[PDB]
Amino acid sequence: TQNPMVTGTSVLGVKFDCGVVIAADMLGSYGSLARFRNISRIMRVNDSTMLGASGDYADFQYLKQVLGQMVIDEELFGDGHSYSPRAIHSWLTRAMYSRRSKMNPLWNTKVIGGYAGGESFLGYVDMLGVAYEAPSLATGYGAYLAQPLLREVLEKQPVLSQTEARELVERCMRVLYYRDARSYNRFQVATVTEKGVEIEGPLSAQTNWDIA
Amino acid sequence: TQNPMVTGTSVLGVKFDCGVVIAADMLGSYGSLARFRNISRIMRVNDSTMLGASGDYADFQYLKQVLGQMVIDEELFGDGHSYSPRAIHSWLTRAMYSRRSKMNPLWNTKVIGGYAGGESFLGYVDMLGVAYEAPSLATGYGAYLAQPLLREVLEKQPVLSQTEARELVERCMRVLYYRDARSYNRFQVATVTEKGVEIEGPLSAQTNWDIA
Amino acid sequence: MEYLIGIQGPDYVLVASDRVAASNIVQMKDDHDKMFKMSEKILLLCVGEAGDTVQFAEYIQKNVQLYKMRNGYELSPTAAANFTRRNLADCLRSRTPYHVNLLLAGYDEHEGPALYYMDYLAALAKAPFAAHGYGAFLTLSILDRYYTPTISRERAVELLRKCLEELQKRFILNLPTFSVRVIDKDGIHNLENITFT
Amino acid sequence: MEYLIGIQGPDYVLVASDRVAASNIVQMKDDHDKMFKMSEKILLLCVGEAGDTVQFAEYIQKNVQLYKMRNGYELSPTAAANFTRRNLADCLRSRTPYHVNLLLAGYDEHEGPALYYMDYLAALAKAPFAAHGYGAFLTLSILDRYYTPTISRERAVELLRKCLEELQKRFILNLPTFSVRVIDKDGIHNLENITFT
Amino acid sequence: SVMSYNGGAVMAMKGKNCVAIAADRRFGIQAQMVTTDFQKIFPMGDRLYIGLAGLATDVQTVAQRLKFRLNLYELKEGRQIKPYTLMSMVANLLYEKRFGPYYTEPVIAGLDPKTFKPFICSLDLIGCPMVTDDFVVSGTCSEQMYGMCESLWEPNMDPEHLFETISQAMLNAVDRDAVSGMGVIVHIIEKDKITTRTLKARMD
Amino acid sequence: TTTLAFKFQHGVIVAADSRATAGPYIASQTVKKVIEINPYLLGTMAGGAADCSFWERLLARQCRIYELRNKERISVAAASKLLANMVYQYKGMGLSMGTMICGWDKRGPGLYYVDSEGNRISGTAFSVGSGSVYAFGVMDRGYSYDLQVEEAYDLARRAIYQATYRDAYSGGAVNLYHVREDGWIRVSSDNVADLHDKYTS
Amino acid sequence: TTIMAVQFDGGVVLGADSRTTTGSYIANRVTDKLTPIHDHIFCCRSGSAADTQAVADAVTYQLGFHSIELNEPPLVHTAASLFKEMCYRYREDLMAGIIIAGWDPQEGGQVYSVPMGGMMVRQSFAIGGSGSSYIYGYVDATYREGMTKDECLQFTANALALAMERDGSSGGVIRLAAIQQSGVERQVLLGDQIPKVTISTL
Amino acid sequence: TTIMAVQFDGGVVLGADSRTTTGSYIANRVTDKLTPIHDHIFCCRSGSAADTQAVADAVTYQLGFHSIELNEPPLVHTAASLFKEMCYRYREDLMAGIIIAGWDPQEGGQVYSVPMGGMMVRQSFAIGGSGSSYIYGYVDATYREGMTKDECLQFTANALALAMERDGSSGGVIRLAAIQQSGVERQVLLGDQIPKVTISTL
Amino acid sequence: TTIAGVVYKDGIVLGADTRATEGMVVADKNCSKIHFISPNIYCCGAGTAADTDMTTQLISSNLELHSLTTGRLPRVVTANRMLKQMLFRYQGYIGAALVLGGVDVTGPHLYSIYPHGSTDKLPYVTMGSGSLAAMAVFEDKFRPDMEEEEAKKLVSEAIAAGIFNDLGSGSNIDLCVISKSKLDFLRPYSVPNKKGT
Amino acid sequence: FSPYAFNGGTVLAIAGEDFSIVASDTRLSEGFSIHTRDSPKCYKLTDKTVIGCSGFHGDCLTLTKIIEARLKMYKHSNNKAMTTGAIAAMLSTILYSRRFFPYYVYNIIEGLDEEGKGAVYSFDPVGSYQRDSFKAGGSASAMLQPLLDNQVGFKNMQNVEHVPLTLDRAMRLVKDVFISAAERDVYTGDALRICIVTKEGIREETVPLRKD
Repeated sequence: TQNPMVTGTSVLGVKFDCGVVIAADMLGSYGSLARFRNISRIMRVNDSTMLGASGDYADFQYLKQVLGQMVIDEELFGDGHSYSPRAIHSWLTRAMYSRRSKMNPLWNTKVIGGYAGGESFLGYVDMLGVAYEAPSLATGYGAYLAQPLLREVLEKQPVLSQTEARELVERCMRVLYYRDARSYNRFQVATVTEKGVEIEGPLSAQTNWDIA
Repeated sequence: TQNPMVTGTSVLGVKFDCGVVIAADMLGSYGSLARFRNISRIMRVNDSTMLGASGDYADFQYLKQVLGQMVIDEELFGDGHSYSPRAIHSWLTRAMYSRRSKMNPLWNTKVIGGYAGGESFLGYVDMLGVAYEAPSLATGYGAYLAQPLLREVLEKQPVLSQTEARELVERCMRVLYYRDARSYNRFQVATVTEKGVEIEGPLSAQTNWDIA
Repeated sequence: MEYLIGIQGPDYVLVASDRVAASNIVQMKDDHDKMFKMSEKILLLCVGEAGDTVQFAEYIQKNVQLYKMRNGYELSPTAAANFTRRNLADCLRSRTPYHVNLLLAGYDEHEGPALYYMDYLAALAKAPFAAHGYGAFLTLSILDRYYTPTISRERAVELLRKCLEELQKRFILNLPTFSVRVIDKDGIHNLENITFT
Repeated sequence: MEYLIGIQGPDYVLVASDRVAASNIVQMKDDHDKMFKMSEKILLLCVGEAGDTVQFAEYIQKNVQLYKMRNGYELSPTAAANFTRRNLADCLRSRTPYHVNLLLAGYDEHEGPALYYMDYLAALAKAPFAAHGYGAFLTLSILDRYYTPTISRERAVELLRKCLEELQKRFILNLPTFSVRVIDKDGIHNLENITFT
Repeated sequence: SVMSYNGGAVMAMKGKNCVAIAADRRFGIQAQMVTTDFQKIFPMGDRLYIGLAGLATDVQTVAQRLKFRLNLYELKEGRQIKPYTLMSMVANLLYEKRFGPYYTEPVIAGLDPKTFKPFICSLDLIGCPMVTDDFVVSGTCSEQMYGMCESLWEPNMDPEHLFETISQAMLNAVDRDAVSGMGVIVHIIEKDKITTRTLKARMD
Repeated sequence: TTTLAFKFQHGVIVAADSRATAGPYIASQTVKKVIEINPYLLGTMAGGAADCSFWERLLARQCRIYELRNKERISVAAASKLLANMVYQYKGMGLSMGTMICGWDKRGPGLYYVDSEGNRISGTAFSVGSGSVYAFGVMDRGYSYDLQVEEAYDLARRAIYQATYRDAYSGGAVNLYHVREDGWIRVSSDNVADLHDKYTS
Repeated sequence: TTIMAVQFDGGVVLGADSRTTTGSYIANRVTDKLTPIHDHIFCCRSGSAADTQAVADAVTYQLGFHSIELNEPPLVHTAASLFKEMCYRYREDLMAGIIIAGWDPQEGGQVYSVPMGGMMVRQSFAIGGSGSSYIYGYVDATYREGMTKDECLQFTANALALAMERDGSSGGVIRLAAIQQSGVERQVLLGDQIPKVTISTL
Repeated sequence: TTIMAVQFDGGVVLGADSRTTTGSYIANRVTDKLTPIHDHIFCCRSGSAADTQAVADAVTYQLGFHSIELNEPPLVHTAASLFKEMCYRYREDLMAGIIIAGWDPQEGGQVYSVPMGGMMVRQSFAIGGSGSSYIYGYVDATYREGMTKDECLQFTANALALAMERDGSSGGVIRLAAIQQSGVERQVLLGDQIPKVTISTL
Repeated sequence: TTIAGVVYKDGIVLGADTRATEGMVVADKNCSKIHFISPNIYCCGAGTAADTDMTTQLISSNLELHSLTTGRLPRVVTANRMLKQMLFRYQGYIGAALVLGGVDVTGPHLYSIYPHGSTDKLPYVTMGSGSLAAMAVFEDKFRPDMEEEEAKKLVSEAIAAGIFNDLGSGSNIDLCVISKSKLDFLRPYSVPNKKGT
Repeated sequence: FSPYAFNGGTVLAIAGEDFSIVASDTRLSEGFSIHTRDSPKCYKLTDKTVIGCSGFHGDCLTLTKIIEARLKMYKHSNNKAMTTGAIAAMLSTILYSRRFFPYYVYNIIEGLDEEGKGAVYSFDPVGSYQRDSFKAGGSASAMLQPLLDNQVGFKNMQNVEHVPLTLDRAMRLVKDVFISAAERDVYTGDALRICIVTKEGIREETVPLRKD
């Protein structure tokens, strides 16, 4: 796209022992107007792959359509092989690069989570074709406001539990609500483990303390 | 002013035998928003002089203040001479020109009406310093939408009566309401004769016929 | 700027040009050839942007030679001028237009001498004398003053020398040498060079 | 572009310049003076934009003459160079800055010869030889090759002639004549002109 | 402007069973004259001429393509073309290049091949045909010849008075234009004659 | 515009054309481009007509005041200096000028060229305008210091005539002056059209 | 332009104004911005008139062919998806904000937004156009779940009147359309029947 | 910013939010945009913070001197005229939209608008700021003549909540101020006491 | 230019003025702006006159073909659809504005067509540069279900108001009346202006 | 903000043996609309001097007021009225005083000289002026000049003896020239004023043209 119209904000991501948890808020902003207020910016690709995207929302929907058809078609003949978090991460990097090279990019900052083979996966794919891996992620203003807390915690302890990771995620979502002007107070939280992907409905950070 | 902010629209003017009648609507637009809806764009200078202005409203208020102080000060010593429609028309032309020559103009399109010495006066003063006289006037979009009807009538009959002039004024205000997108459906109507200036409160063109 | 001139007489079409090939504040060459012979009686002179001149002139020459080889006789100066105009105009609105200023001199077995002018917009004229370059402004009024319709070749070279001397005195460019040749009945004839050492 | 050169020897400061005064593609003059004498032993050479040169140079000269008349002795070349730099720099950030390129030659009763360079930003140097103009690029390497610290005036004029000849061959401008004069113990001495007719 | 780069001025006038067309001769570049015998009027038919003004390269190109098409037409049909038909064909030719157009404004003047009824017309650069009944102009001194023709024109004129009027108009029109002049040529298309003349003008 | 002037044995010769143009429309056809400053000086007009006229009127006033104060006439060098100084106060503000001062003093014939930029140079033959390059080609080839008055007249007329024949912004008539010891005189005002038939067939 | 649509149990209600401007001039004052895509599906148009007309025509043709060959009434979701496909393919050349509303025997009444950009979403009520920004707080403070047909008509008429009295690019008359399983209902609310809200005095 | 003021018989009510942004970052979230000009006169600030602070200070100083030398309480009209003079003199360098409201023994409570431009007007209620455009229809459909103090407080709180829930540059807490002949009343409506309006579900 | 049409009880009445300009100068005094499309359909044009001519000629040819192929009268809706589809295909670069009108088996219709391709059916409409002047008169005096003579009076008065208040219109008034039976063309219908004697 | 406007209008002067004539049209314009249909451009200066102006109307008004004031100052200081040449010279200096923000006017002074004969002086916006025999400025000057060249200058035609211009022939020429100008320029054509400066005094006449 040349100019994004309806955009989302920061997506978070943490990997703990035996799973990956990500989160994002439910809001579509039309350039400083909170136009749509109940949209879902998190996808479930297959039984071990989740995806959350920032930026343009029509681009996110197009990529949802394409990726879903791919997973369907490979699952059709059911020969015993299935796509993986890494295969989907690579496919996405290649498609983003091919779009930037024609000067017609897709305007998202996707995040891939996964859990296959007994160990977790967490990857980052920018619109220009930059891609890497890390034990934590954050896009948009989150890259300035939430990554310091995640790094402060993972410095001391390199491994967390499911409960601690979830607590950390919500503790960061609160500060994003305090300091980001495109943020909203309703968010979803997905989680992938050995049993599959689970998404949780509209949560709130009502743990606010406005002592003015 | 460099950039006008709150602006008014067309002012009309007709002179009949033994008087002058002018009219204008009550609306201040903030660039396609009808922000203020009960402001008065018509002034009464003295016992034989009226004034209505288009364009920037703060400039109109400043000129109101200045002209009022002048009339007060000349009326103080009461020596038997008073300003006239022509003297005020000239003074206004000179002040507008002096402002345009410093590249700092006043952004109005005033209209002066008057009745002294036994015959009427009707003048036009643009922001650049253009000034003339005519038996009819109209500013803004009125110069395209209402001047044709006034000229169509005054071609046949060179003189009207008070009632006919008022009927004509309201018949034109209706069409301005139909076809102008910065116009409103509430207007004032002033009138100067041998007894002085009379202003009439909020009128309406409720004679609309929307047969869609 | 480069310099070009042509003078048509009763039966000759005396022309001339310069020899400098500057690139920048420096001078790269000192004896450069701005004349392209294309037939036993047809000469073509060119100025303008580098690459364009030679690329454009060699194309014209190969097509003229091919016409002769196919048909057993040569093109006429009029046909060559019109072919040149066409090919130059067809490139004007295309993706790559040339920026050449031309002068076609010739001589034919019926009509006699001929001198054609052609600017870079591909407008073709016919004149008794012409000139291209910045020096044209300075040398167009000497030719106006001293030209004659029945001038002989002895005086024509005289007049050309006077023009070049005026350039030597009044131009701000350094153009020391000039080529000179004549096209009469007997084809092209190179002549003595004019130097201002 | 205009041309300037200076060569300092054991007890002489031989300089030179050109004489052309072009305006456009035309040449307006042929014997123009780009040297301003300011004292019995001080010369000032100038190039750059019209008006600026003369307006700037006459101001310097009148101030130097006034200093002499007040104090009973003349300024030195060093004092004159520094006064010039000051006055030129004080105009740099003002409302009307000059665009002159200078060269101050002189000779004093104690220190001997002196040659000062000064560009239009008012940065002042001291050199055994210098040059202004586009021809400086072409003539700076002949001086590098053939200069000597103990060169005599007979050979210095030889070297200057070689430089001017190189310009004649390789420049694209037409600069036919040059002024030449020497400042020794006995003041300024005009010399023979060098023409390439 | 591009159509003021070589100068030029064309003019046509109508009489009683006669037409007249005229032009100037100067050919030059921005501010300098090159020659003084440039041709701007072309004989499309027995009694059917066309005059072109504007960029000289496009004058030449359009004249040559038009001669191409008219030769083919008269060979295929078997007769000569009419003034009205020629105007439509030229408009079609000019409109084919609506984006990236020729910079030339033509003028047509002829006689009806069977009724001998005159015809004048002019077209704009894109091919808009306007037919008149008094006169047409085109060039850099259009306003000057407008002012001349409106005052001097009369209806039902003889060939003599027509020649006098068109010449007296062109002279005073181009005497006030910087990039036009160097002489004027006048064609007079009568029923059985086509008289050509050259006027003496100013050369500055 | 085309103006010329050349010193010779018998004083100075000056010539000009007379057409003025605003774009491609010829507004006027007989202007006076020689400015009679006083009985003993004269300037010439090229560039902006208003600037030319205004500043040469200022110069005439200052020359008169100099004479009244010092009981002696000013000289050509001093007058040129006064004009150049006056216009140097407005450098970069958009003036358009370029003129020639001619006269006689105790040093003989004088011929100076002042510009809007701020230069002034002495010479023996100048030429200004947009036909200057056409007039140069004839002045350079015909000029000789060992020439008398009528040969100078003919050379000047021919130069201006060919210049207006080839240039689009020049035409009309040619006005010829002549500076001698005892003030200047007016020689002729022939028109280029009546010259052209003379100079051919 | 101020378009609007709200959903009730059995169908939806549509609404729009009638003014088409050009800068500060009213070129048409009786415009009809509600267009039928099929027998039971409509769409409200805002933005560029030529764009919205062309897209409505293309979608009408495609949907008619699709339904005639599948031999059954089409779906509001199908219509919305065809609109979204076109608006996303030409997203840089077109200027169209659409609202699609209709009735199908499988889900009844639905309302879909397709803003400029080519994104799709289902909503309970939707506002769009140039004047819709002046009534966001009003539709936030007035909507209540499970309304009926007459309450929906009143709600829409009042919101549109409030938008028209403040937006300079909106006005004229109100056109309503309640679509149900029976058919389509079209009425006009002109002149003195526009629901007047009290203006502050003094 | 969303500021507001409405007039009742005996005094006026003021209100504002608390967020100060810089692009898309919240620099201060407990800002106080109501400032006292005199003992009984206040002003609401919107636009440029440095401009509005400087102008409030200059006006405060001028008005204090004027009243101390005239030996009586000043007038809301005088305060509004000093504001208008400064805003019109520096109309091209400043960025300030002010609302002046106060109480004087001669006319009670008045409300004056001075938008950017330097024009003055008296009004019954006034809204200003970046988020005020979202509640024009709401204040048009909710206002009714002759209200009381508690009804005014409720009206202002609800309007400000509706503005904050849609404008991206507004938020935080609500600060109210009812001014009367007795004195000034300041309260804060934070956290869970913000009046929630129903959001559409499904 | 000023064009205006109306729908009366049993058909249409169109009108226009007859002055073509080029910049600020009157080129033609009898320029015709009401074009034939079909024996029952006509059209008016404003804007780029070449575009109006081209578009109307192409549409007339297409409608003649369609009528020959079906065997029945053509329809205003078909003409409107063809026009708007072409104009949208060209993205507004063909600058024509049209007032198509006719009478078919369904009754009198009247459309407006704009350069980008947007259409609008109405009971009366104006276009050009005096369009606001004609629209004021129409708003002031239009009545539904009018009669022929009063429709003609109203449209002529609207055109006259546009002529006398717009600098880009004048010199004559054409009228074209279409009913279910007749097709009346009045080229010199009114002559409000006469040149001075 | 552009401080200039183009208002149309054509002026034409003609000098004779005993007389002098200035003429003009009476339309005022801006853009494509008409302000008034009766506005003169010829102003009587003294008993033997008229001035016509064209261009920008605000500058025209200011300029005529300044000239009227300076004539009175001169008379009070020198005990006699000015002359046409002194007026032309002073106008030159006045126009040059505003040379970096100039009056956008085209002036045409006319009058009698001390020796009793016509004197037309043409001006340009910045001061340059020259004594002519006829002249035309305005919007149709390029249309009027060649006709006067052919008629009063008697150019381009031989076989004629060129006898002087009587007042009758001069007035007829002015009328016919203006009629033909009105038929082709869109800026002229309401009415025609004709001032006649003669020994006895100034006279005026009026003729109607064709309306829009």
